[PDB]
Order: sequence, then C-alpha cells, then structure tokens
Amino acid sequence: TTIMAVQFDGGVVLGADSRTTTGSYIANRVTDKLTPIHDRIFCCRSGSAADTQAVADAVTYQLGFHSIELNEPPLVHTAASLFKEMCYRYREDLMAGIIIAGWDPQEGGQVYSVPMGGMMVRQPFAIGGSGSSYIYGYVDATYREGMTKEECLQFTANALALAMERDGSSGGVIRLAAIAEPGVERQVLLGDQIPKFTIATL
Amino acid sequence: SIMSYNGGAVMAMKGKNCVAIAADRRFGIQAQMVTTDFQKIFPMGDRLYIGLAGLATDVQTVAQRLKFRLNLYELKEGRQIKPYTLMSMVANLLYEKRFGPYYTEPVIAGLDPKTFKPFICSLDLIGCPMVTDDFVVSGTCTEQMYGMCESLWEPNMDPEHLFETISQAMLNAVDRDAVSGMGVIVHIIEKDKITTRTLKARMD
Amino acid sequence: TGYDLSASTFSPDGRVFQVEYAMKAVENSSTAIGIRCKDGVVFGVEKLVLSKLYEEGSNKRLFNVDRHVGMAVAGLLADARSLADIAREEASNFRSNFGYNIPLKHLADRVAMYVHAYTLYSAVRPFGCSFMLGSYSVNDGAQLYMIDPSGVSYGYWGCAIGKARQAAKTEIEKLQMKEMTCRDVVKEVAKIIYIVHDEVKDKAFELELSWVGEITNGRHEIVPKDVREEAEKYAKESLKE
Amino acid sequence: MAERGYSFSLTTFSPSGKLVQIEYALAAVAGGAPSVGIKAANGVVLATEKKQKSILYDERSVHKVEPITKHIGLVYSGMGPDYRVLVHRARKLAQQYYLVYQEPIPTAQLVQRVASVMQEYTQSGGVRPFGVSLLICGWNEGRPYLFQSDPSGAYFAWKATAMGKNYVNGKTFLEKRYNEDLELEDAIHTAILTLKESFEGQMTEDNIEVGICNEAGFRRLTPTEVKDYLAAI
Amino acid sequence: MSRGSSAGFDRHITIFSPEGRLYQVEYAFKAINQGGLTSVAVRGKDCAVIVTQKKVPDKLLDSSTVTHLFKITENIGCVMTGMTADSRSQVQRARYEAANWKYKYGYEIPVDMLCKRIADISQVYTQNAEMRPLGCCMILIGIDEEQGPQVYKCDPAGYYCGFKATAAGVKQTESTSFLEKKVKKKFDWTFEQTVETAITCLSTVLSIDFKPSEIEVGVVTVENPKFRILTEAEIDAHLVALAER
Amino acid sequence: TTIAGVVYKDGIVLGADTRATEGMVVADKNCSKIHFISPNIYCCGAGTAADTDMTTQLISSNLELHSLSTGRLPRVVTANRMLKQMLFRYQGYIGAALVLGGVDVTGPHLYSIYPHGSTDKLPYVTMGSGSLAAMAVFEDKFRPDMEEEEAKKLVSEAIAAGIFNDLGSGSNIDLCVISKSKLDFLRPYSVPNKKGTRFGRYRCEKGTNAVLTEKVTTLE
Amino acid sequence: SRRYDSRTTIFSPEGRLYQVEYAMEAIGHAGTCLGILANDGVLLAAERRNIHKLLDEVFFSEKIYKLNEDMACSVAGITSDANVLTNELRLIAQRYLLQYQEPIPCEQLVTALCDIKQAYTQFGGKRPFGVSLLYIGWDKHYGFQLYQSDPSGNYGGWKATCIGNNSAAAVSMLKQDYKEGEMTLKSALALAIKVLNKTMDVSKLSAEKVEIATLTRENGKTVIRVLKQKEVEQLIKKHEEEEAKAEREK
Amino acid sequence: NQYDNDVTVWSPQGRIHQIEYAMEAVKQGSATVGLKSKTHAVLVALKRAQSELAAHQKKILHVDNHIGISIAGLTADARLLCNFMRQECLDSRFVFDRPLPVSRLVSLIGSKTQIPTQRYGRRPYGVGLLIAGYDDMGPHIFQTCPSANYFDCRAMSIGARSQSARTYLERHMSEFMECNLNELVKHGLRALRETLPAEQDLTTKNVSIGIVGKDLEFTIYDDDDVSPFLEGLEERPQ
Repeated sequence: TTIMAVQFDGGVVLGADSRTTTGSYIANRVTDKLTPIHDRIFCCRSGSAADTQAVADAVTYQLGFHSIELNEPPLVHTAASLFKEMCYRYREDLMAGIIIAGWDPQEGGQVYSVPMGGMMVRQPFAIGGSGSSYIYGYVDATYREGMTKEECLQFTANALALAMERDGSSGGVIRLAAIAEPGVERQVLLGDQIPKFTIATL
Repeated sequence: SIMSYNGGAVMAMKGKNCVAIAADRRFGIQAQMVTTDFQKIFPMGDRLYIGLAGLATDVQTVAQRLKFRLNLYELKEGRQIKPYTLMSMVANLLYEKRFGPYYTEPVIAGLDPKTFKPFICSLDLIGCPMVTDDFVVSGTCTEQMYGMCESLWEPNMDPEHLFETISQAMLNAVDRDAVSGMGVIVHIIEKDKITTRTLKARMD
Repeated sequence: TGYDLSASTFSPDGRVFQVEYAMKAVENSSTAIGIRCKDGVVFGVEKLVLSKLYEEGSNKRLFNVDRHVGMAVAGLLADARSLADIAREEASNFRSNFGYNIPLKHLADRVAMYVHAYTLYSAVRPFGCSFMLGSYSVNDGAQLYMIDPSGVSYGYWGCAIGKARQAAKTEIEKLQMKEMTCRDVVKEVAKIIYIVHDEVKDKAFELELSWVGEITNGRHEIVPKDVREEAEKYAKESLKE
Repeated sequence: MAERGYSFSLTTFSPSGKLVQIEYALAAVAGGAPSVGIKAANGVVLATEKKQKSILYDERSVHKVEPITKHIGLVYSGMGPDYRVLVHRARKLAQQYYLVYQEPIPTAQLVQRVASVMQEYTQSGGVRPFGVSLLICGWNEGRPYLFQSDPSGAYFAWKATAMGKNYVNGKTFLEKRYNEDLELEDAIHTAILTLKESFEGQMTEDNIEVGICNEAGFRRLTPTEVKDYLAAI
Repeated sequence: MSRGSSAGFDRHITIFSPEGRLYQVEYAFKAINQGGLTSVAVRGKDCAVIVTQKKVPDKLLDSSTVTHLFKITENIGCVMTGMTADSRSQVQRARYEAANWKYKYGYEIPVDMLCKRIADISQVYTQNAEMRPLGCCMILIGIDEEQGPQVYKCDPAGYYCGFKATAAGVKQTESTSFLEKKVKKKFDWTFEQTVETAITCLSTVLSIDFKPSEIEVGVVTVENPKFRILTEAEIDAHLVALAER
Repeated sequence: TTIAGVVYKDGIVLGADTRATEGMVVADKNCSKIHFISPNIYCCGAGTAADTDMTTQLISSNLELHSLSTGRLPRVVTANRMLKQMLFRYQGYIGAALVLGGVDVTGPHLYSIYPHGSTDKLPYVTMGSGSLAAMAVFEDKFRPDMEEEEAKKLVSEAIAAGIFNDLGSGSNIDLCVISKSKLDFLRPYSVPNKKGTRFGRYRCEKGTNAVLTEKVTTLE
Repeated sequence: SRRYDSRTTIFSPEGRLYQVEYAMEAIGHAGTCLGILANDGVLLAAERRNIHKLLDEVFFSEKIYKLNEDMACSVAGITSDANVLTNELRLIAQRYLLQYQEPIPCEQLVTALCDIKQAYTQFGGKRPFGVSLLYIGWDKHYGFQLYQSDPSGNYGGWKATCIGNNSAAAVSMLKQDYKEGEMTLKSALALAIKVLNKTMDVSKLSAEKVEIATLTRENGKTVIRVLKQKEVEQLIKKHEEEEAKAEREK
Repeated sequence: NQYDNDVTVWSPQGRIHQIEYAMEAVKQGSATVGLKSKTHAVLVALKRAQSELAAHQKKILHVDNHIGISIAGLTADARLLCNFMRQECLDSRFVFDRPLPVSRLVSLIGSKTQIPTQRYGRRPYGVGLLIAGYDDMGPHIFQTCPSANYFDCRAMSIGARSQSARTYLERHMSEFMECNLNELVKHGLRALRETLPAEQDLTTKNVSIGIVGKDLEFTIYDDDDVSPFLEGLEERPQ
C-alpha cells in the first residue's frame, strides 16, 4: 500500500495504489483506498483493512451528524480530530495509519497525517503505507512550494508509480482525487497512463 | 486429545424405512477401563435417538440439558419433536457454548413423526449439522468406521440387512481401535417397533 | 385541582404548570440585560446587595463558561451555578472531541436540551433560572442567546431577564445596537440598569458589567474598572436632569 | 432527567376481585374499528374497516392487516400505536423461534408468546395494559388457525369472531352464517358481509382491508381483488 | 363507560379511564395548539412543500433563529408545531435516528420509516406513567425513489400517517377542510401550484395577507431532492404571483 | 472448499463445491455451501462452518425483520454492513468468510467479507482452499457484461478447476443464479465425479453377526 | 410517584392483606375446579367456562395442564396469570429433574410455586397472582396426592377439594359423600359428576361443559389422560339413571 | 398545603417550601459568629448544653490546616458536609501538593448541596456553615445555606437570635479590618454576646473559638484556652 496527499493553493490532491494482499497473494488488485468522509473531505487508509474501514465508517457517521447539527460544512481539522481520537483511544486494538485531506472555506486545502499510535500533524504533503519508504528521497528532492493542481497530480502520480514499481505490496492502478471549492475530481491511471521509468540495464 | 480422553464411537445408518444407531460400551480414563456398560445413546422420543461421543462428562451434561429442553418443548408444543427440529435444538445448545465448547459430537437417528421418513445427522462440538443420506460416524475411530461404512452400505436396506451392515461395520472398526470396544449396542428403529441388541464382541 | 404538582402531568388546557412556576421564580429575581453590537456582546447585571456584611463581588451573576463565552443569569443562584457547570462541561467536552472552540449556537442548544430534560418527569424539578449566553469570534461574529426554564433558546440583539424586563426591553429598543461598539454599549447598559432599578423597593445594588468582543480579543472578561467607573458616572449623570 | 420508572403496579385488584384497568382497556378495544376473522376449511380470512376521517390521508401508507411470518397474519381493534408495538414484538418473537428451531413458528406458540407479553404489561410496574385485541391467523401442518388475544393476556381459538364496534351483532351474524367445510372465497364473502352489517357509509376497496392465509402463506389482499370481491357481493 | 367519566388518577397519568381513553394524550394535543402557530404541508406530483407562519413579536429577537423548519438529513426536512423545546428535542431525536439508520443499514432512511420510529418513541411515552408526552407535532417531507414525494405527520398519541396534504396547529381543522376542497377538485399540481396552494391555504385560514417575512417555506423536488428553505426573495416572488391573480 | 461468484450483465451467479472434510478425510460428499439470506440475496461460506451457519442465519433473520418493517426488498449493502459490523465487533473470533451476492433496486452487487470485518465490492470473487485456481480461471476468461449462460459456464469452470486442483474440494458443482426477475438454485449443476462401479461383491448376509441379548419394544 | 402508589404489599389495621383477599374474590368468581383422590388414582374435574358455538375445539384441555410426566394441574382465576404460573411450574420440575435425575415430588413443586406467590405478596409493589391451583400427581414417597394452593401462597394436601364458583357447596357435598380409604376411580368419577351437576345448578350437565382428567399408574408408568366426550356422556347418563332410580325409590 | 412536602414541587408563587424549612432548621441552631481582619479569620461559637450535667456540643470542626468551620443546624448533616470537605482537601493535597483554595471548596460544597434540592425523594442539607480559611488571597469568611447558595462575607452570624450579632457586626465592620488578633476575637465575642439574654454571660464553658491566619494554622480554643480571650471583655453595656 502507498498513499499520498499533497496540498496546493486551491485544495489537495490524494493518491493511492489499488493492491490488497493476503501474504504474497493479491486478493484485490483494483482496491479503492480513497474514502470520502464528507463532500470535501477524503481519507487515505493504510494498515489493517477492517480497522481502517470501521474507523472510516464511524468517523463518517459522527461527522455527518455533527455537520447536520451545526448546519455548517465540516472542517478538515474536525475530521482529523475525530480520526485521531478514535485511533488513540484504541491504539492497542487498531492498526490504522490515516491521511486526512480536504478543503475548508475557513482554511483551504489541508493534509493531516494520523499514523499508528494516534498522533495528528498537519503537513504540506503526506505519504503512508509500506511503499512510502521507497519514495521519501524522491518527494524530498521533488516537492516545491507553489505547485498548481496539475503539477500536484503529476507529482503524486510519479511518486506512486515509483513506489509501486519498487514495493511488492503496492501495484495495480493509480487512483487520484483532487478536492477544491468547486468539488472533487477523481481519475484512474492504468496501463500506459501510469508514469514509466526505464529499468537501468547493462 | 481431549476427545480421545475417554474414547467411544457412535454410528448411525439409514435403511429403506428404518434407521440404526450403534455405540461402543467402554468407559475408560486414558488407557484404563473403568466400566463396560456406559450409555452413549439416549432416547429423545418414541422413534428418536441421540448418540454422543467424546468427553464422558460432557456426554452426560449434554444429554441431561437436551432432555431438559426437549421436555419443556414437548410440554409447551403439545407434540413430539421432529428429528430436524431436534438437530436444530442440539446445534443451538452447542453453539451457546461456542467459546466454552462441550467436547461432544452428537449423532441423531430417527424417523420423522407422521411420515416415518428416516433421518440421520451428525454435529461437530460447536453445533455444525451434517445431514447425510447413508451414514454418520463419530468418535475416536472415524477412519475405520468410514472405511467399513463406505464398503458395506447399500441403498434401501431392509432392517435385517441394515442391522448386519451396521453391526459388521462397528465391530470391525472398534476391533482396530485401542480406546473403543468392550461391547457394541445397536438400536434398530422401525415404524412399529424398536429392537435393541448387544453384540458378541472382543473384550481386550 | 392537582394538575400543577408534577412536570410529567399536563393540565386540561395543555399546560405544564411546574415550568410556569419555575418561570415565576425567575421573574422574582433582579434584572440582568445583554446587548449585542457589531463587534461584541456586553452583559450588565443589577446585583442586589441584600446585606452590607457581604463582600463586594459576592454572589456574582456573571460567569465565564468558556474562554470566549460569557453567562448572565437570573433566578435561583444555585440552579444557575449548576447550569454554568453544565455549560462548562459541554464546552470542555466539545473542545476535547472536535478540537476547537464550541460555537455559541451549539452550546446554547446543548444546554437548552439539558434544561428541557428537567421538564418531563416527576423525579426531577424544572430549573428555576434563565440565563443569557454571549460570545464573539472572528468567523462567527457577535452572538447572544437566552435560555428560559422551559428549555427554549433564541438568538437576540438585546435581551433582559428578571424582575423588570419589559421596562428594560423598552429602554433597549431605543438603541441602534447594530452599528454601535462595545465602548458605547457598556455605558448604555449601565444607564438602562440604573433606569430600571427601584430605589424605593431595593436598598442598594452593585453594577456588574462584562463583555466579549474584538476589544477583548475574543475573550469574555469583566469590564475593566476604568470603563466601569466611566459608565457608572454616565448612568448617574443621565438619571439626573 | 431521571431514567427510572415506577416500580409499583398500576393494575390492582378491586374489592369485588376485578382488575378494572383491564376492563377499561377492553372498553377501549370495544370502541375501536370493527374486525372480523373467519376460519374456512382451507384458510383464514382477516377483515377490518379502515375509513380515514378525511380524503387527505394516504390509504396505501398505513396497513391495519400485517404479516408476522410467511404464514401468520395480524389484525387488531383498538389503539393503532399499541398494535404497532405488538406487531414488532410478535415479529421479533417469531424470528427468535426460527433462529432457535430453524422451522417457522406455529400459530399457537406465537399467540402464547404475545399473550405472555400482554400479561407482562398487565402486571409489571409503571405501565398500563395494551388497548388492543388481536386477531391472529395462521397455517400450520396443513391446517388453519384463528386466535384472539385480549388486553388481559388471554387467548381463545375461534371458528369465527368479531371485534370492535358492534362486535356482539357481528358475532350473532357469524353464528347465523358460519358453517364448517366453508371455502375461502365464501369465508371472504361472509367477512365482507359482516363488515357491511355495521359499516357506516359506502364500502369501497379502500375503506376495508382484507388479509387471507392458506397453504401458500399469508398475504394482504390488493385493492383490485377487494374490488372484485365487492362487485361479486 | 359514560362520556367524561373519571376514576382514580386517569386525569393525571396515562392510564385508562372508564370509557377507555387517555386524557393526558388529549392534553398534549391541546399543548400542541398552546403554541399558537399553524403549519400546512402539501404534496405535489414531483414536489412537497411545508409552509408555516413566522411570528417575531419584537425587534430585539434575531429573526434568523426563530425557525420551525428543520432538516433531518440532506433530503428530509421537517416542520414542528407545538411547544418549542419539545419540538427541538424531537428534531434532535429524528436527526439521531436518521444518522444511525444510515450508519447501520448503508442507505438513507425513508420518510415513512423515520415517522414510524418517532411515533414508536412517542407511543412509549404514552404507555409509561413516569414521563410526560411531548406536546409537539412533526410533519416530515422527503422524496422516495420508488414512490416520489412523501408527506408524513406524527402526533403525541403515537399515530402517524402519509398525506396528500395536511395541517397542524390552532387552525388545522379549517386548513384541512380547505385542502379537502382543493384536493377533491383534483387537477395537475406543479411545484408552483403546490406552493401557491399551501400559501393560499395558510392565508385563507388566517384571513391575513402575507408578507415574505411572516411565513416560512421549505421544499423538496424530484429534480433537486435536497431539502431547502426558500429565501425572502423567492417567497416574495411566490406572493407576488399569488397576489396578481 | 471452492466458492466463487461473478457479476454478469443482468445479475449474480454463485458457485460452490459440495465436499466437506474433517482433516484429511471426506465427511460429506453433498454439502450445501450456498446459504439463503433473502429472496434476492444469497451467500457462500468458508471458514468455521458453524460460525458461517450461525452468522448467515442471524443476518437472514435480521434482514427479514428489516424488510417486514420497511415493506421493501432488502438491499445487498444492508446485509454487507450488518455482516461486517458483527464480524468486526468480534475481532475475528467468528471465523466466517463469505461471498455475498444479490440483486436489488440498484442492481447486482457482489461482496467478499472476511472474519475480521473487511469487505470488498468486486465483479468476481473466489474463496476457500481452491480459490486460487478459480481466480486463475476468472482472470483468464472473465469479461464484463456476460450473458447468463456464459456466466454459468465460467463459474462452473472455476469451481471445476478448484475441485480438480485442490484436495479440499470435490464432488458436485452448485450454482445460484440471481437476477431481478428470477432466482435459480441449481443443486447439483454438474456431477464431474462419481463412485467407481463395483468389480465384485462383499460378504454381508443375515445371521452373520452373533447377538448376546435382544430386546424388542412394540410402538403402538 | 408516592401519590400514585397503591401499596399492594402492606398490612391493614386488622392484620389483613387486602390484595390477597381481593385476588381470592377473583378466584371465587372463576370456574369450578374439582379434585378427588382415590385408591388407584386421582382425578381433576373442571367446569368449562369457555363455551361458545363459534369457539374452536381445544388442543389438549382448556383448564388442565400437564406439568411433567407424573403431575397435572388445574387453575381457577385469571387465565394469563395461570399461564405464567404453569410455565414456572414446568420450569421448576425440569430444573429438579436436571439436578437430581429423578422426577420431583409433588409437594416440593407446590412449595416452590407457593414460595413464588408469597414473594409476590410480601415485596416488590406488584399485584399478586389471582390464581388458585389444584395439583394431582404420583411420586415414590407418598403415592397419589392432591394439593390446593391459594394466591396468598398457602397450600395443603387434600383427599377431595374444590375451588372456584360454588366451591363451598361442593366442599360440603364431598364432606358428606367422600369415604376415606374406600374410594375407587369409578366411584370417584361418579361423585365428581354428581358434585359438578349439583354445583353447576344454572346449567344442566353436559360433556361439552366439563373437562375430566385422571391420573393412574400402569405398570410402573404414570398415565395422565383426559376423558373423551363419550366417556363423560356415559358418566352423566349413569348419574341421571341413578338419580331417576332414587326418585322412583322415594 | 400541597406544595410544602416535596423538594421537586414548585409553588404557584415560584418558591420551594422544603428549602425554606431547612433554612428554618438552620435558624433553630445556636448562634455563631465569623469575622476576619487583614491577616486572620476568627469563628466564635455559642455552645449549648442539653442539661447541666451534659457537656456543650461541639460547634467548630477541623477541616484542614488552613480551613475550619462552625455549624448550625442538623449535626449529622454537618458531619457529612465536614467529611466531604475533608476528603476534598485531602484530594487536593494529594494531587497538587498544595492547600485547596477556600473559594473552590465552597463552590464544591454548593454544587454538592444543590443536587438533593432537585431530585425526588431527597432533602436539602439542614445545616448552615460559617467557613474561615486562609490562602494566597488572604483570610476568608464564607456562609453556606441549605438553599445551596453561599456568600463571601466580611462578617456573618447564623443561628438563633443572630440578628443582634449581625447588627453589631454591621456597626463595627469599619474597624474589623485593621484589628489585631486579640481585638478581632474580642469583637467577635461581643457580637456573640449580643445574641445572649441579659441574665446570661459568656463563660469558658459555652464559648468556642477558632482562629486561622497567615502564620497560624487553624486552632480551636475551647475551655481554658478561651480565658485569655475572655479576659479584658467589658461588662454588658445594656
């Protein structure tokens, strides 16, 4: 699993691979690891599939009730706080690393990382999963401030492609989501749409 | 390991219009025999029987609790239980202890009331029922019983042929098991009568 | 006969008389007023001095429910203190759960639901107090809410609760609070409190003033002593002609 | 707020030895809409009147005849919300029976369990007895059943009976018209005639609700079939 | 068994009278009218409209907070009649029930199911003697995929039903008679016709010409199933269209 | 055990083998591994058989109650949510893994549910010890929007591969075809395996067994 | 809360429990249940108060309930409370059988149900059960037995007793006519028929208005059976023949 | 009437009669006086004896090293409240290793005593307390009521015939602030003596004195430690 969220001026760009494994067997090669928590809030799930699914369902339920009560669009910080509270209260029982990314009228695009253990930090960009280790240097050397939405999409696609090439638990297709004020735009990169890097030979 | 603590073997077979249930009689602790007339088959009706193999204490506990529930059911419903309903009741009773399981594998043989259609079934220790059409076996010598039954069973057997088949299968299966034997008791359930026989078996 | 002994019993007319009796108890208390302006909310309480032996500031009817929320109460003071504790717990729990300051409307709704929970059973008694909630934030602006013993919560521009609230409402209606600032609203509140107080009926009172707004940077606090003295002087000189 | 309830019984014996709360619940039932049940040779028909006080109501939204299982149906007389509560409890009891025994509950067992619930509400603390009588039909072992459960928790097996307003006149009419070996269609005709005996106004395919139980199971009769039966009557 | 007969505590707690009635429930029904307001709900062929009168006696009251229209979900809206605090508690309960239904079953609650749940809760209040029933009436508004617009009303007695048109409040009898007359003369009702029917029903039962700030209108349509509250401009346009003819 | 399912152009086809083993011995040669949930929803089971039976029965009962209350046809998403929440709150102690398929107002849906409480919504799924052979068949031959007969043939081929390449699978092939207009519970659908015909006869005759005591009770 | 409490478990100024006496009045308003103990068995003879031409045929018996393989009971009073008490009795019998693997003696079962009744009459604030019960059975200790229990929780053993409507007249008749140690089941049935005939004076005796159940021992087994309509008709015919013979001989 | 038997029943006048009856219970007790200077807080209690052969009832209790109370009303209620306050102070010293502020303790007392006044079957605490404490804010005199209301007082008197003591405290409040310990105790003793009839005089048997200050822990002077404070008191002015 490799997940990635990057913040640009108007919003955020989310990305994930689609491989779910039971050992070395790929049980689901078209998995959708980008979960919409609200209209403009998504989450990236890594770790135990059951734990992440249950936590995402519970946070969706709580955030929907909270937004209905307040008659106001929810904050990305509020969704991150709910995820953090649930993941910290049950840190011994859950195995869930979450990335919460979304757009706010009051705060704009926001990326929050909630790793295993239950800490919460806002970042310009976040990467998670077993395949994120292989792309730390790439995102460190490639990220720059002021990137547009298209540049953020290309950056996320490149990093995900490299991680999928190197990581055995990552692969399949690249699912991208761009969230801004107008709405959420989703796309799937597959086949030759995935960025290609030539293998060095001889 | 826990199921082999006391030994035992229960077998049920289907005839044309009859059922047969058989069990060994040995009661023992590990490799020591205590008694040779332990009851493993319990009547659950006029033409309904249950055989229990496994821990002897769990055999007795399950038989008594099943008799409790069956007596309450028959007092309330005002009728005799059907063998499928009894199988469901045993499954519920065993699954209530899913995390504290009884170490018994019940075997149910009987004729459906008002129809007299033969019914046989077996359940695991947590209550998974398995309704077959030929035979069901349970106990420490299930492989020998399976071989004997698969070799000898025939469809639409008369009660005499059914008796001979189940007797030969049980005798030759418990002759090859260390912790089973010390006699065999066979019940043949017909529409009009029930025949109980003890077989001349080895006592070693 | 006997239809007015329990909050779990309706009258033939369709009334819950225990709640009305609690509201009557509220109507016997001294008057506290609150005015919302374009940049904050100002609270003023006519705190009666029942005995000269009491310390100044004793039995204060202004509370800090949260860093940004103030509370002005009227009625039974023990019930008001319990409701202030409930509001404080609600705000603390909201910050613990959702990670940010509770909106004043949401807090008012929660406390109003808690109050309404005491108007349904014979096992409990309706609260004998009514109170106002004031707050200010950059995103939400100035907000002012009032909760009555029945559990009804409404937003207000200017609210008065207590013995003389109709005269206080008449005095407040003469104010163009939508364009005023907290500095002038403090003096206006002091003048209204001095106007509605009954010198013949009540021997003496203290003027308790508090505000929340941009001048306090979104914090609810007691109005500073200088501004309080200026407002009291202005109120006294306005009473004189 | 306090979630505790009253721990003392609201139904108590009188100096004459009568539970007057049960009698008042029976009066509430007797003030309800007429309901008729007829056990035929090959099935049971449950019939009732549902005339809304206005044409603004949606006749197709609330059903007085309700299925409990695939083979058991319900109809009531008295207070509608109480009937809803009892329908929910009866469905839950039938599903529990199926979970335990893996066979559909017999009509008698479900009637006994519902009557036990009604007795519990007649004796427990801080509650009033239900203000409904239930007409329960079912098909078990190739045989139809018709039962009536009263607010007190007592149940009776009936060939034909009536509840609600003018239920004594309906009972006399059923005594005059009922006979054994009756076919299901004749039973439906007799039930509709029993409803007509006390019906005020014009009876259409929406003013009444009919449910039938037979070997195929229990089902509500659609308004088109009710219209056909009314035209045939 | 005689009319108006009383025995024991049947006037004080929810126990049966000799006639078989529950007087506390009727008293809660009167508590509904104690509020003094009236609301009207009308169902169209592709829409559903709720209109209630908005009374703000004093200018010191922030008018944006005096609302009797609430949204339970994105697609379900309600209008409350009766006691305000009871209405708010019932609205909170309905919101919780809808959210829990979505969490547990994976799809949005139907309007009929929500009305049934609220009616069940109010019935529980009618059967137990330790608590007061709520003196409020709830009318639910929503769009069903199979059946279309839905209008459901539940009362303190535990009774609920679907309606082509319904009313609640002080003048609910006159409004129901007017809606009976309108529905009997059946003709095609578009969204505009349904809104005008509800508005004119309220105006004729209150016998007052309406201003855009004196009423409150919420609608759901098949094209836009989301529940929305009309602004003063749209209400003014509807009122002008009504007044020209 | 080999259980498989596909989504075809108009519904769901479920498949299973009918062999149940206890260790390395075949206990049942005709075992029904496709479980009724609702008239439009069925389920294939793997794992602890008693856990699967009880979980499917409980969810079927709850769905029946839900459909009785609502008066509508049950949704596959409701069954999936109920199953996954119940499995998750037991933290995998209920070792039931399920292939859930059905057709509702939204169309045909297929789910795979795991004992810890994680679900996947896929156009084709496999489960059991023979799941990899059936998955190979699917990945080799599956195409979207197949016809009913083509889907039945594909599921039968997958189950046959599981039967003939896994020691835990065998016997017959059972198919459940679900569409918005009909439901087809084909048991058995194929019989690729049969007992060999006898080459001789065994000795089993009357009087062969010696009897010590005999008691006969006449039932009136 | 205090205002609405009825105080069902408090003493009266004369030391009486009013709710218990009112439940006993309810018993007195119920149908007649009769029990006679003979040498070779014991019988129950209840009056069918549920009579109507539109009523369906009863499954086993309207008022006689089998408690276990060796006992049966008859109830007078509130029917649903009787259902609760019979379910509890069956539960107690099954619990004893589970614990000891022997059928419960009759007096122990009666004592358990009476303990439940007394617990309801002492605490809880609930109304008492308005049921009186007649118990018949056989056990290895005392053979055939007949017991009667009250809503107060008081029980006692009897040779012949009656509860329900016109129970005092039936008790007087049994006192006059019961012969201790000489009763057979046939003479007991004749006495039961004559007592039911005299007590049910408003309605002439017929097999459709009475239910009769007997308890006998048949080769080490207890047989609890309900008399068929023809058998009760023959009993009534014999009673009428004897009455006509007495009329002629007087 | 019908409104004076339950604490959960409002009256048509907006009053709860059970609370007023508990206030009467407080008014039934013997008079005690609390007063404070800039550096000390003093409680002087007029003890009462059931008989000539009975010891005078305790009226001043130890709560903590910086807090003491004087009681008036139901003695068992007073002991319950004192135990609650002692537990609260011990918890404060255990968790924060600092003395609990007096105002926060009084707030806790009010919160605890408000609950029984709103629940069916409970009754108000029929005791009124005068609390003397010293903390970072200096000396404090507090008065609690069965109505769960509490007051911050410069001086206060509760119990029977406390109106005369309150009048004397009103007269001499202007000079209470600058008095030293002996002068403050003499002022309190004169205020307490104002509650006594002419034929009765303050003696070492019926006077209890509790003092807390900046450098002085809370101490109770009962029988022979009272004589230095009694010495110097002039005769009753009549």
